Amino acid sequence: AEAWYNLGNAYYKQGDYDEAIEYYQKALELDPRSAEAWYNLGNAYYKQGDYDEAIEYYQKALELDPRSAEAWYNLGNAYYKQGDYDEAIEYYQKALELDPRSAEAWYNLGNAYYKQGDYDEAIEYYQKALELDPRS
Ligand SMILES: [Cl-]
Ligand SMILES: [Cl-]
Ligand SMILES: [Cl-]
Ligand SMILES: [Cl-]
Ligand SMILES: [Cl-]
Ligand SMILES: [Cl-]
Ligand SMILES: [Cl-]
Ligand SMILES: [Cl-]
Ligand SMILES: [Cl-]
Ligand SMILES: [Cl-]
Ligand SMILES: [Cl-]
Ligand SMILES: [Cl-]
Ligand SMILES: [Cl-]
Ligand SMILES: [Pb+2]
Ligand SMILES: [Pb+2]
Ligand SMILES: [Pb+2]
Ligand SMILES: [Pb+2]
Ligand SMILES: [Pb+2]
Ligand SMILES: [Pb+2]
Ligand SMILES: [Pb+2]
Repeated sequence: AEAWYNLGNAYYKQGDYDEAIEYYQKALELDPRSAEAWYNLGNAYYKQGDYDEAIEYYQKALELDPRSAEAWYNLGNAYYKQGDYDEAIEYYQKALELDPRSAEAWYNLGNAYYKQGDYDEAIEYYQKALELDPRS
C-alpha cells in the first residue's frame, strides 16, 4: 500500500490530481487503515473541485484520527467552496480548538463569518490571524 501511496503523493505534488486519485485508491484497496491516505485522497478531489468527494474522504480520515486539525480545516474548506459557510464555521472551529497557531485557519474562519454578513465575528478572527501574521 505504501509504494502505491507514495506514487499517488508524487503525482499530487506535481499537480496531476486524476493520477493521484487512481494510485491513492489502489493504496486504500490494500490498506484502508491510514488516515493520511483518506485525507490526501480528499485533497486530490478538492484540488479537482470535486467537493462532495473531498467531503466523503475527509470524513473517513477524521473517523480514524479526529485529533487532525488539518483534516477538520480541509473539511471546512470543502464546505466554504460549496458556499456552506455554516458548516465551514463549524469545522474551522474544531480545527482551531486542536491547533490555534494557524493565522491561515483564523483568517478563513473570519472569511466564513464575513460571507454570512457577521462582520463583528469576522473582525474577531481577522484580528487573531493578523496578531499571528501581520504581513498579508
Ligand atoms: Cl493530469
Ligand atoms: Cl484524465
Ligand atoms: Cl488518468
Ligand atoms: Cl486514463
Ligand atoms: Cl462534483
Ligand atoms: Cl462524485
Ligand atoms: Cl460517491
Ligand atoms: Cl451548497
Ligand atoms: Cl459559492
Ligand atoms: Cl449543505
Ligand atoms: Cl451565524
Ligand atoms: Cl452574528
Ligand atoms: Cl446574525
Ligand atoms: Pb493525467
Ligand atoms: Pb462529484
Ligand atoms: Pb465516492
Ligand atoms: Pb449546501
Ligand atoms: Pb448561520
Ligand atoms: Pb454578530
Ligand atoms: Pb449570524
